[PDB]
Amino acid sequence: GADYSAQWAEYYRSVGKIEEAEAIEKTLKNKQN
Amino acid sequence: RPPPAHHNMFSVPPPPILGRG
Repeated sequence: GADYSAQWAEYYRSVGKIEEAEAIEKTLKNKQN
Repeated sequence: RPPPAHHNMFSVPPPPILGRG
């Protein structure tokens, strides 16, 4: 349980790693409690 | 199949931005 990749990706999406920010979005899938 | 290859670096670093409206 940790749905932060959204607001966390928003960072990398404009902090110097958008392409990598897309990787963060993958953490959003984190739904294993 | 594609075997990854890289270091680790993504825990909980302080946030850079914070939007605005």
